[PDB]
Amino acid sequence: MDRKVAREFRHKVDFLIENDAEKDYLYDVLRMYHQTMDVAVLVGDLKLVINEPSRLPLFDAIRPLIPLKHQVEYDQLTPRRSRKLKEVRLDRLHPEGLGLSVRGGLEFGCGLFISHLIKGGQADSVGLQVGDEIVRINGYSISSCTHEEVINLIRTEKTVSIKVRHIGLIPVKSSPDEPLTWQYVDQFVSES
Amino acid sequence: ETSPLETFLASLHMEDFAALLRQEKIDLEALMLCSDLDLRSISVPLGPREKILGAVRRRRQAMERPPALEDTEL
Repeated sequence: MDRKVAREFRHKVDFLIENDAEKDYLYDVLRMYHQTMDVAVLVGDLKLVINEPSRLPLFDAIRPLIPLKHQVEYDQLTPRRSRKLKEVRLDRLHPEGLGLSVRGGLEFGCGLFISHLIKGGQADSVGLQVGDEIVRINGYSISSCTHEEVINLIRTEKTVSIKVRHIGLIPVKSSPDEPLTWQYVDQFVSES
Repeated sequence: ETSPLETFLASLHMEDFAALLRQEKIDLEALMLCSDLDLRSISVPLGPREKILGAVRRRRQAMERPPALEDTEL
């Protein structure tokens, strides 16, 4: 079985990672994990290559490689994702607002992400999360929208419906000349 | 599921102009290149014409000179 598992895993690695040095690092940290069985260190080391949304399926690809006794902890330490979309209905005329912050848009080359949550607020109460990507506002696709257009679209009606996909990463660009990078929720929240 | 033009016009409270624009074979890519005269010629009134044109300009400036990523509090 281990030549079949290796074959299927290798196909997933080649598809999601272009660079050979990044592949070599990936296989090396997995080799180290097999020796030490330190799952926390593994997930921490994996983050160096799993550094953008398109690379997150690697966590799914790696999970079968993880022995049964560590799969619960592995799931806890990795972002919880699902291809099923979550829909919520929010009231803009609420005295305390929506209770969330939002960053991103087409001009940044990234989607729209919830970056802050007010604990006990309206967004929080409906189960929205820091790291959620907004994929739909009032029924509309926002893949071709700038930041301002999305904000204006949210403010069109007295109420707003948001469809959400949990990613667990936040886009970062501290100046107009900086490249777009990604931070895991825990880092972004701690540094804010 | 919705077109770039449909969402663009929806953010401007101008959904009702989507029928006219699609009829004149104008998608968002084409609209970005529309002058005041172009929209005048297809019977777009002054108020709506200036709203569209302003939004095109803001879109172009954001795409060409994107700032730092910042959070909008809602």
